[PDB]
Amino acid sequence: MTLVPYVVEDTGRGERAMDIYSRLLKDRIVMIGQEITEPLANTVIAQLLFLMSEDPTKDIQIFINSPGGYITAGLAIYDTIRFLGCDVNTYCIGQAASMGALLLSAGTKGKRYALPHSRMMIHQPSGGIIGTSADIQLQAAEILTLKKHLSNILAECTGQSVEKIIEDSERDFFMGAEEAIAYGLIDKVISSAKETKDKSIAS
Amino acid sequence: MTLVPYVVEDTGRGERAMDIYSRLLKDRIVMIGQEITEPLANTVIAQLLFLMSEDPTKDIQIFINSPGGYITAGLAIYDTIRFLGCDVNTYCIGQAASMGALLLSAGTKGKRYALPHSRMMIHQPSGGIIGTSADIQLQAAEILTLKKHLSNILAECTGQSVEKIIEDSERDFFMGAEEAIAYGLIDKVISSAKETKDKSIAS
Amino acid sequence: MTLVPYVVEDTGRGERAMDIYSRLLKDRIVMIGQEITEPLANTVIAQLLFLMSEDPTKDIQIFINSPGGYITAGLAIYDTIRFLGCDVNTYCIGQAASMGALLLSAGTKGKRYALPHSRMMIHQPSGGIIGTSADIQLQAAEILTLKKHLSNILAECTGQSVEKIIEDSERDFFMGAEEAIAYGLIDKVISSAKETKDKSIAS
Amino acid sequence: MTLVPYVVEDTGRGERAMDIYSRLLKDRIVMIGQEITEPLANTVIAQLLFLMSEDPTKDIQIFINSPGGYITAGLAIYDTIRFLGCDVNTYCIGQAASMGALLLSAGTKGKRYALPHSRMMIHQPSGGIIGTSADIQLQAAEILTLKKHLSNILAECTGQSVEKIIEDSERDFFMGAEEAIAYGLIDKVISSAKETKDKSIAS
Amino acid sequence: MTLVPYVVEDTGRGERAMDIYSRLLKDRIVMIGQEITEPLANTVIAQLLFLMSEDPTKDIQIFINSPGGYITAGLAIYDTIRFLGCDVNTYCIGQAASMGALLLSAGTKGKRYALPHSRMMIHQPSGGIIGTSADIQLQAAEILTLKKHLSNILAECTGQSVEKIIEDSERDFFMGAEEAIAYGLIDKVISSAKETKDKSIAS
Amino acid sequence: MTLVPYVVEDTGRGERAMDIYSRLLKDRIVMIGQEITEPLANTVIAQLLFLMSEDPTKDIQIFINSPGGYITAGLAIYDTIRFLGCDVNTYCIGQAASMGALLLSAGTKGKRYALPHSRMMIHQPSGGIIGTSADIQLQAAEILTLKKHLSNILAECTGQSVEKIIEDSERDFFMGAEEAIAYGLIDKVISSAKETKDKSIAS
Amino acid sequence: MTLVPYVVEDTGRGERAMDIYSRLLKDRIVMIGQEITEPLANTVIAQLLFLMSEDPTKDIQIFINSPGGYITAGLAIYDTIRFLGCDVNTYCIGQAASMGALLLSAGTKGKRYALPHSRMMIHQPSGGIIGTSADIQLQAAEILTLKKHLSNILAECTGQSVEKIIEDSERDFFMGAEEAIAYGLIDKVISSAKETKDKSIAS
Amino acid sequence: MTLVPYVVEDTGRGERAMDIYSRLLKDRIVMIGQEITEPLANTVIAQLLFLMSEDPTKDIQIFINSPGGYITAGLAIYDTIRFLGCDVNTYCIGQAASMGALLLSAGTKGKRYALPHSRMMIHQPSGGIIGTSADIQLQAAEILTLKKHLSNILAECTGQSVEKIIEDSERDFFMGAEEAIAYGLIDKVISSAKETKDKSIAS
Amino acid sequence: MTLVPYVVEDTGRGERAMDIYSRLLKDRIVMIGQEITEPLANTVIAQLLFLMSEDPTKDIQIFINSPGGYITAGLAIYDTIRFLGCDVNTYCIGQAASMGALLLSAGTKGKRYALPHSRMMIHQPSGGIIGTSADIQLQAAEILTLKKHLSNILAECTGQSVEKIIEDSERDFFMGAEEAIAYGLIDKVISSAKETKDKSIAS
Ligand SMILES: CC(C)(C(=O)N1CCN(Cc2ccc(Cl)cc2)CC1)S(=O)(=O)c1ccc(C(F)(F)F)cn1
Ligand SMILES: CC(C)(C(=O)N1CCN(Cc2ccc(Cl)cc2)CC1)S(=O)(=O)c1ccc(C(F)(F)F)cn1
Ligand code: NA
Ligand code: NA
Ligand code: NA
Ligand code: NA
Repeated sequence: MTLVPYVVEDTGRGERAMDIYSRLLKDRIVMIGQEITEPLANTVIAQLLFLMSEDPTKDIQIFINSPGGYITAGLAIYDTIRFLGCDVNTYCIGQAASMGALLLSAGTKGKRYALPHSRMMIHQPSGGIIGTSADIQLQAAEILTLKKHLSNILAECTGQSVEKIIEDSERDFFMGAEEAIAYGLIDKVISSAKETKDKSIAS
Repeated sequence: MTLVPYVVEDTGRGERAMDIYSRLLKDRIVMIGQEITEPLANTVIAQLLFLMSEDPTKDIQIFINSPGGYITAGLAIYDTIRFLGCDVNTYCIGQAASMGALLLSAGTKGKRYALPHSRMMIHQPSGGIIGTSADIQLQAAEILTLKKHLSNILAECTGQSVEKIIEDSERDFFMGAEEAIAYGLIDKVISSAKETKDKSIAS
Repeated sequence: MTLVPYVVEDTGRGERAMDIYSRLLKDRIVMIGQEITEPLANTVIAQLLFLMSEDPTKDIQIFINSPGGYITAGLAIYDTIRFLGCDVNTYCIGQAASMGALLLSAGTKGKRYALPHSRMMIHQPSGGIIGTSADIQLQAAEILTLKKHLSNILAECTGQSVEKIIEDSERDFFMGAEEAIAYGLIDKVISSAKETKDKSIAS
Repeated sequence: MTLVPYVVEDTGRGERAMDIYSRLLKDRIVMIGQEITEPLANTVIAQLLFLMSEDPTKDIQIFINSPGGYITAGLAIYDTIRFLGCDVNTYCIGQAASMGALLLSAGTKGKRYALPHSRMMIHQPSGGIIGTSADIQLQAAEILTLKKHLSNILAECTGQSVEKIIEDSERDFFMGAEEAIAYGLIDKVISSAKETKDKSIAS
Repeated sequence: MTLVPYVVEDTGRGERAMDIYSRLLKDRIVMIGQEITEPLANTVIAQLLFLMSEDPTKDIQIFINSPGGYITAGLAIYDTIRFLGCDVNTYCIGQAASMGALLLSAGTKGKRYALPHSRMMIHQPSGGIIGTSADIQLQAAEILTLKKHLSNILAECTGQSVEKIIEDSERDFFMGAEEAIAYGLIDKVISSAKETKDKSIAS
Repeated sequence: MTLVPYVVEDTGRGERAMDIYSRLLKDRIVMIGQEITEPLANTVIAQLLFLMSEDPTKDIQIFINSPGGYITAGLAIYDTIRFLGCDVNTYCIGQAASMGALLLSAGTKGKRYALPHSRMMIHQPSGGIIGTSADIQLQAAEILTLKKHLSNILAECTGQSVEKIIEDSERDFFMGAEEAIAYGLIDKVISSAKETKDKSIAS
Repeated sequence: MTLVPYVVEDTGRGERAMDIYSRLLKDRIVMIGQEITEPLANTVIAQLLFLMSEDPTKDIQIFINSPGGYITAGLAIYDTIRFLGCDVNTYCIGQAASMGALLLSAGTKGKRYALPHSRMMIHQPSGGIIGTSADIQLQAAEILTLKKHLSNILAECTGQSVEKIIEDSERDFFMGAEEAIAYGLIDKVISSAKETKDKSIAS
Repeated sequence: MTLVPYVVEDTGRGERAMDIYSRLLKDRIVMIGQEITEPLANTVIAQLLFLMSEDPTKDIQIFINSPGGYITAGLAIYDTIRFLGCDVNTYCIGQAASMGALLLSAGTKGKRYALPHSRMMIHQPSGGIIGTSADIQLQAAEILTLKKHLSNILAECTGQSVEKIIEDSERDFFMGAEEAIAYGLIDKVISSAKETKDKSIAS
Repeated sequence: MTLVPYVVEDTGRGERAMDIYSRLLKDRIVMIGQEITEPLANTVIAQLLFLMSEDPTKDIQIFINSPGGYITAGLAIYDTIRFLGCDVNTYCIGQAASMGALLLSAGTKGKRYALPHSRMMIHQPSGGIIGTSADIQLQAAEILTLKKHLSNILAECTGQSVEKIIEDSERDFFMGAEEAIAYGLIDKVISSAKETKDKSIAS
């Protein structure tokens, strides 16, 4: 019973019947509240490519509540985030585990936020190289390359060494918002709207 | 099997087709009428983020009829509620158990209401502590952290000690509207619109 | 279920209500983000034939994230791509295996790109004689013609010999963006707007 | 995962929901990309009858990628195509087996095309037909009559004898675009719009 | 909790628990009470070959209540019945349609019986000449061969001409025990054990 | 779910395990406790044919609790009951509707019994016709013969005219044990062992 | 639908409960009455290896009614048949298509039989070489080796050339018992027994 | 689909129903004819541990027809095979891929056989993890250890270098019986009884 | 579908059929080859309680190939193992993770073995709520208590500190047989039956 409410308005002379997620997309807000799967990667990348078509310079806000995902889908989104020319804001509401922590740390330095009770983890809890039979088929020398990619990206994003990233990816523990700042995953804890999201009319 | 009714008003030039829940969202009314799950949390946070992107100062009304949920989803919604800059009114119609009681007590102090026959409980039945179906990855120190977060938030919201909150979270009992006022969960019992802040409609 | 967000443009008060993928199609962007099946081939060819009807000379961008597919569907899309009179840009986001690599290499020479962490393979992964239509069909001597067709097309697109393509098609390994340039599958690696070489001029 | 794309205008302000297949239908393009079943025949005949209501003289383009089908549905579409008063262009993208080859050869002589790597077969793929939820169920003397009809029609369309059509219909082999021209199934192999490089032939 | 009741007697040389159908097999009684399918034909032929393995000279009784079946399965059983060296008694209880009518008429002349209210039909009610492995159906010259085989066997068994058998196979009507004797399908109506060539199998 | 208790035996030199229904079959007791379907008729006829193979002269007891069934299956059992040479005792426990009433009245005259609260009906109840709910087979002019067969048999068994049987088959009402005696369906109401024969000689 | 009768038989020493197929296995009779799949090959090979352990010199009779199968399973059974040291008799009841025809022709030359109305085909129907959705499935050069193996075995077994076997494997036609003798598939058509346990009666 | 014929034989006078696979187990024959999964490994290891309890010195025959499997299950069986003190004979009937080839090459040197048309491959055609609980993740250093174990064991069993084993495990090709002898996977191709160990040793 | 083989024995007294697992149970061998769930624990404890009733002094061998399980089931089995009075031998074939490692280390000191390529982990790979009623019961302070119990038992069994057990339970890594000896999980690596104790002909 997943009710998907809509939005449309009369503060002027208008219309615009769209659902709630398309509305937030009008403010350049992208929601990641899934497991990071291949069908999600396509929808998020599609949203990211569209937002670059509209204004390739305005900031984009990404809100992340993800229990994990797959390396193949996460790497696709990360490369798309790096492919963008504008600044990307990443907010962690709730949990950002494994791939969620990768995309969270992939935001523009200084614009990666978390909420006071957010929890973040680098360990991949689910999906041993392949998880559910929806996303399958990874040989040997291929998971190492994807894991080597993930370790190198996390080390670059956080500022830790690749060795430390590998060691901490083996530990099944979450870290709080304050710990994640020290680790390099995020930049600031917030408790009210950081007005980095402010736009009303384009320019 | 329960029909999502639609709505059409008389703004003259604008005529606008939305369902009943999107209509209530136009009055800054958010409905929580089911278990607090991860997909529901995403919808509720999306609604909350949209309502702040439209009027970040106008009051928001949240109506809660929830048999419970998961701590991770509730903490995400609570942090989003605290993330808002405007006042939040919480109304308990029917039942607000565990996570429903958390969001109910999370409203702005003085603006937390319940109906005469409402029932409220802080005890979390079963193992509703993370995520959704499956999503049951634990370690030890993570349940301790999530329960410590919930106990600390409930103690702050209600005004009771953390020890009392933990002790009462172990008891499977409901409390009425009058008891919930004494406990600190809510502020006032109501039975009509004017029992809240009254704007003095003429007669 | 994956929420496919919708879109609303400017300068007119009306009611589009088109999704994100149809929106990108307005910019002549075609998304291939799943297995290359017969129903998918119909979608891509329909998109390709429509884009030729609107402007048969403007460039078309194809974004590819495909774990593989079937030769029967791949050959249909390739012939349609060669059937186009305009330039085709192919971008590999994530993975392009077997049929994904065929369509990726089918783009206009100089306009085949990949992202820094993309993975490409010509081997048909994890199984497959190719061909399922509620019935396998494609007897022995028919798969040979299709495999010979695929080998000849890959050799023509990449620049390698047919013998090398056949030898490399039996090896279950992926190659990175730099290796794929040397191989002939793609032309350029892409990681920023100023490092494009694509220079997306439109709208 | 599904067939997504939609279409809107350019020659005004942009408001009406058209999917990709109805869009191509506005250019009098009919897509046959699956097994020739009874529900498909109804849709195709409905499209054909509609296209005749708008212009009984405008040319109609039919694109065929079909692994086969049933005699009852194929004969119905063929009779409807012969029922049209305008010229019918048939394009074979990918595979046209049995019923696909019948409808492909049913186009106006001189306007039956195939793509360079297309494969065509007159044999009923896999097995014959008696009907399992797709051709109902057929007595003895009736499948012979329907098979005789198909043999007689193919001989007239291709120019071969009825004996050779029956004689070749038992052989499970595909033929290429060049072989199909010699056989009489099609007229020209192409690599650009309609008659290669132009909506009309030059000499 | 097992259906198909069990039985015990034959205390002479001593034996154990068998089901009811195995009991009748001890009296050389074979039951055909459902559609003549390929798995049923295998069971019946296995039973037919076993009774010939024990003593190839004692009479065999076949009781038939079959609404029809497939020609491939019926021809297999008929050839196995003709392959036997002993006399075969066929009894029609209830209905013997199409394939049931062939096996009924395949008994030794003079030992084909029916009960007073039995109904017999030569028509196959629209569908089924082959069991099929959920993959395959039949070419033209293959239905013709199977129909010729069925017509020739029925003409030989009943004594009618092949033309009349073909004509009557197109008519969807049942015939009674008296009509079936005149037709040649059976030999005698019995309506009791002690009547006619068999005076019951008792002991 | 339909627990079928088992039993173990003295009365021969063998020793063995059967369920409760197979045991009652050793006392020549046949249970009919469900709808008269084609698979049930085969089981009942198999039991009847086996009981004749052991003693074609000893009495057989049939206990009937049937809400109805189909004429094709009922006629098969009735003809098999008439095929027996020994006396058949029919007992109605609970309900005997349509086909159940046919088999009940088919017992040897004087040996058809019912229990004090049993209910009997000649009307064919809610549902399907003569055969199977989905696999349905008789065609035109076949209902006349099958209904005439049922009317003629009921008239002979009960002693009423065919006209009265046809008229009473049209009314949806049950009759008690005393009414069924007057009607001719049964002979005696019973309530103790001595109401049976139990003529002489120990057992 | 369990339709496997059991035996406790008359004509044996002792007391045992085996099903009908195990009974025929005691006479060294192996039944192949369904599609040649991988699980079937394992059971058949198990039966073949058991029969060699019991008496590695006594003849084995195999009865074949198979609509086809897969090359991998067919090759496994054929190699096991060649692995046996005793003579193998193959009987074709009904149909022996593709793999069934391979195993039929694999019997000892001079001891391959068919019934008068049997139908045999060497064409591999439908398509594929293993797989219902993803069963095994093979790369290119591996299915070719299996097809070359099958062609070479059929040519050796029948006596035809490899070229003719390849040509006839592409033609969807059946041949009768007399035609199959001329082709080399079988040796004799039969209509009466020739097996051992002859010239004697039981009891 | 579990057709598993039974047997009752000379473990005495002959009185016990066992299936065909347990039958070969009485001759110390173990069948591996399906995917090597965790439940299969438990059954096979249980069979292996039982066979060592009965006679820890008598030879064991293992027949292998396996399309592949999982590393964890294969390693478990191999360690159990190496744990045995007696000689193990491995026969490859049909296909032995990846894990099947591991167990095949794990037989006692000199006692590893294949049939003339058997196909063997060391490449894992599917890959991925084993789903041991379908809930997990598999880190880096664990796939490396499992792949290193497989490479080291295959190199020791075959005699090739670990580097060659790694290179050939990436190539999707099968090898014939003669090629597998040269490779070291097996020792002899067979077509009759061939080798054994019961006599004075050759020298 | 693994075909759990059956067994036949006692060539002196005769007649019993047990499966392979019940067979090994007669040798006081208990197999744990799956996830340690509540239904599995009941079977294992039942086996353990039976084995103590027959001989409460003879050694018991437990073979473990378990990817994990639930604490409630693991604690139940462990307490039952400690409840036994006889020596318990634990063998790790393949993998012993979390609960499997608990039961493995619960064997009598000096009699805990592993195979050369076995892998052992104390970390619970993904879950840990533990329990029943759709996988979710068991409140917070109760999972913490059960985890404390598990840490205390592992520390006592292995010899490490409780702090080290807690620290290592959070690390997702496997250790080999040699590492497990140093850690305290096991005592000896083995590679053949006769590496420990002595078994020969009885007296
Ligand atoms: C059948 C045996 C005895 C055999 O192979 N022979 C080979 C060669 N013989 C003559 C020979 C000798 C040397 C040379 Cl140079 C050439 C020819 C004689 C016997 S067997 O291999 O012992 C065997 C196979 C299978 C089974 C089982 F599967 F049933 F268990 C049991 N035993
Ligand atoms: C000790 C072993 C090696 C053995 O050989 N035995 C033989 C006979 N026995 C007879 C018996 C019967 C009944 C009873 Cl009451 C008592 C004794 C008992 C044991 S073992 O424990 O079987 C064993 C250990 C490890 C492995 C592994 F490593 F492969 F996994 C496999 N087997
Ligand atoms: Na609680
Ligand atoms: Na590279
Ligand atoms: Na009464
Ligand atoms: Na013939």
